Amino acid sequence: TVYCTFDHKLSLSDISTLCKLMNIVIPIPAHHHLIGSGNLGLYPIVSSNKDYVHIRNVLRTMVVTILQKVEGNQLVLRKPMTGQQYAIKNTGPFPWEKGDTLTLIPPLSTHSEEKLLKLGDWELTVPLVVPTAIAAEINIRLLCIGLIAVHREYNEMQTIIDELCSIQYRDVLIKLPDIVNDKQSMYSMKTACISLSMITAMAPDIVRTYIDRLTLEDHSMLLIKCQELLSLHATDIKDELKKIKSVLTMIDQINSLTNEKTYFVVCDVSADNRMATCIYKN
Amino acid sequence: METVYCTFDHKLSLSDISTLCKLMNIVIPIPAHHHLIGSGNLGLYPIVSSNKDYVHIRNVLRTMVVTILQKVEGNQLVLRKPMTGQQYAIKNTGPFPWEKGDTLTLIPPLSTHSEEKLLKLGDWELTVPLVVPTAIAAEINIRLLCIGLIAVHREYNEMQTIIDELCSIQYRDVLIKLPDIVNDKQSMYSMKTACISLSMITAMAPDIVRTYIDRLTLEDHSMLLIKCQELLSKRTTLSTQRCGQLHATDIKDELKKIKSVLTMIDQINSLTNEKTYFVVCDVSADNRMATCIYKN
Amino acid sequence: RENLRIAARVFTPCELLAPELENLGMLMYRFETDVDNPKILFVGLFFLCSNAFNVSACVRTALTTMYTNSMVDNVLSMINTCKYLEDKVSLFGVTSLVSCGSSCLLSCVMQGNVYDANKENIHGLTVLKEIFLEPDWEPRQHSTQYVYVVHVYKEVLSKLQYGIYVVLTSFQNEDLVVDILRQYFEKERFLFLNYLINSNTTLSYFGSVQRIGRCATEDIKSGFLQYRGITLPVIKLENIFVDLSEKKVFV
Amino acid sequence: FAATTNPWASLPGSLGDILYNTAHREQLCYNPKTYSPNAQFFTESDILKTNKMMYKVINEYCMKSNSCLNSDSEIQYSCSEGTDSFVSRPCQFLQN
Amino acid sequence: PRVATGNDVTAPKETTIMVAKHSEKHPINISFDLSAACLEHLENTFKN
Repeated sequence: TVYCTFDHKLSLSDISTLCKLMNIVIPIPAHHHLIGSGNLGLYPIVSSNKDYVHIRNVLRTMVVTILQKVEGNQLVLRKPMTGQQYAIKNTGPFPWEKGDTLTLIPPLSTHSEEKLLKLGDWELTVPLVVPTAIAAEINIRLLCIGLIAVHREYNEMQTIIDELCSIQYRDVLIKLPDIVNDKQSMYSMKTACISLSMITAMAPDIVRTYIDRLTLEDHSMLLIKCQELLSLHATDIKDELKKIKSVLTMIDQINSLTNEKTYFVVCDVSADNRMATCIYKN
Repeated sequence: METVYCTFDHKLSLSDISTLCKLMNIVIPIPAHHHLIGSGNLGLYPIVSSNKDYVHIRNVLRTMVVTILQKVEGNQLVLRKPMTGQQYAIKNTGPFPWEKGDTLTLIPPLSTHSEEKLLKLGDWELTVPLVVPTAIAAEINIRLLCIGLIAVHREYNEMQTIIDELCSIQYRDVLIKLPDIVNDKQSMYSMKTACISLSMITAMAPDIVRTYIDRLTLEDHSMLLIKCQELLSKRTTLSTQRCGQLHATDIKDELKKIKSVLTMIDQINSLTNEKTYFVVCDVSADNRMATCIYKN
Repeated sequence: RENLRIAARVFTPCELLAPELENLGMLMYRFETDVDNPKILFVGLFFLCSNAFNVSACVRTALTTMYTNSMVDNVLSMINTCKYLEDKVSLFGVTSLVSCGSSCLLSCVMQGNVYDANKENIHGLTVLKEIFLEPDWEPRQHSTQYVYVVHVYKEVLSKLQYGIYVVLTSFQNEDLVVDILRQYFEKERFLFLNYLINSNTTLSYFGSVQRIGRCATEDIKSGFLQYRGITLPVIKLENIFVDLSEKKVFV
Repeated sequence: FAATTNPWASLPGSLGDILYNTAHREQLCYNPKTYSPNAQFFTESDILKTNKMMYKVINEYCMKSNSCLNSDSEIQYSCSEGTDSFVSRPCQFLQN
Repeated sequence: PRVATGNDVTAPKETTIMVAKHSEKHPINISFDLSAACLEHLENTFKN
């Protein structure tokens, strides 16, 4: 239990907004029994350069809590234990099909201003909760923006970004503007580049043959699309096992790049789909 | 709440109640949608043999809620779902022996159609995932991928004996034959999305890494540049002879190549890892059941 | 009463546990064996830190003199003739209740704090001082740290040499930990990007990290162990909620 | 009075059956979000499933037809087949 | 119940039927929050 106290008296509109906002994950860095206005939420970091991946890294470092039982200016945050059941109100604009794993993502800046809190040069920046599929999708897009923006053209950076950025998952359009192009993608691409070099050097003889053998036997239309992208074996089988194991491990590494740690596992969903129950903590 | 009650559609025979009493502890995967019928959405019968991909099978088996049988009533199944970090008891189903401290996991059943098919109640049956150690799970994954790769391959006069040497595995003096034979497709699982995606990764890697390493080394990288020169030059010693297009590529082309090669990895996310569903603490006598703890 | 800790009774021949029959709280390793009568055989952390490459020659020969008999010589030969290390030996837990019989009985804790019974003198994990390092942005950041064990290999032109590291970090996230470990380990990593192609031994990575469990920041204290007068500097974690997780490899 | 009134969907391998059958859909990947209403009519496995469900369950209710004052001792239960038929009222019956 | 004919034969059966019926089980849960302070002051009953 972490009690928050803002030291500043809030109005009835503020207590109505927090009553609307009850049962939401808020991350804290402090790990004390007491927190205040300075450490609550994500505003004490989102003034430093506003970089999405920077917020993502420190948000990985943060310690997550659940809002509970606001008694006026005092604000209970439960520290939720491992694998126990907890009720979460959602903020991500999604339809939230049950049983999927959930991660915790930096807030994608919508054009409309937030109505959560703005009080005395301090807002309540709440990070969103998303499914792991669209989380990995966003991380793919981050890595891809760096792969393209290491390459340099004039009036083509905008041509890549405006086509790529607006994505749709479960009838929801989101976008990520103003990428600073830091070297974050360069390191997290550099180990990918290393691993793709290893996939090249360690990939077996069966597999790139397996394309041509599959195509020369039979054909399918998605195989013809893969062909568009494309354009003796005398008992070496333990070597083949080892090479396929190495290629699989490189794919595990590049998957561990774009993967985000699942923070929640959904069991029951309300019909309004504002609150859902989970049984997980990392 | 803590437990789950399933109700069978039909009454149970005497041999069927005897089968459930033989199987009174087992893992059962259930989907997230709580279906109260004891014939629908339990044991994963509705997922294999109705929608089969072997990446879909591995994905859904990863995402399903494991739940262990506890007690059989006169009509209903009592199914307790595990809490993480606590002890439970598992009766042994897999062929491979359990020893103490082993990490356990759930692989899909090697579904030859010669099994005894534990329940068979009017076109509905019960197939359980095999509780198996983790090194075995990696090994069986790689052997199944090897069979699915070399099965499509033609004009090998050694094809029957190399499929035999793939299907023969051995681990702690318990042999099993892998059912991925000469492609009867009883349950071959067909692994076509998996094999095409693996070969797209091993296909798209060298030219995307070539288009990157041909760029921006005016500073001393000297840790990736010459390293990737050696890495590319071992496997492809003769590099870029005919050139295909003679080096006229698009920024959108490299965009699409990067996006596809990063999408296929998160498609083969299912064959990426295996999670330790159980860490067995002690093994009971005669290796028929074992008390374990639950993780993930 | 109440316990809530998870233990396992253990039979191991008494030759291998030479100082670890005296100082309670040590990491233990499972070593499966193709010999069918001892299917599993249990290995001391310091016993494998013998042929770890991090350990300097003085500490290595000192604990080799703590670790010289015929049975240990044969077991070290078996470990060296194993191709890789990390899945022929394996992490197992923390020592409590040495019995020292003929074939000695060991309790070993999987989860929870390290205590036999009656909850007097709750023991702690004992790590050799050479074999750990804390790569982090700020050392001992705010509060309690997660303790991980990392196996790292090295290749000096003949064979593979394994190396045993222990990291202590405030980061819980395994992705953040492997991202700071690649920054620590990049040099020998590029050496293995050279090596793993020309190698034919079945391995696929540079190292792997696995969580032991929680510690407490104010409960880290220095000291030494001594067996037959061999003073050996150790850093003793005091109260440990043992929380094993999966192995996470990195190349 | 005619045998079939269409040889372009009643025949095996006709254009309708190949276009809207799942057994011949395996050679062509597609957007799964496009819900075909005719994908419940031409597919072999699903119409076999509906025919055997309807036949076995009309057999069930014919077992349960007679009163227990005259028939034997047996429980009576709807067996959720009606709930499986609600969505599929032109698809259990295949009637369109 | 039985209806006596009297013409040719009365249907002589006892007609006692056993009817086996199974039992379904179903539990019902509540959460029921409370409060620390509400619990402490109500419990104390100190009229100081």
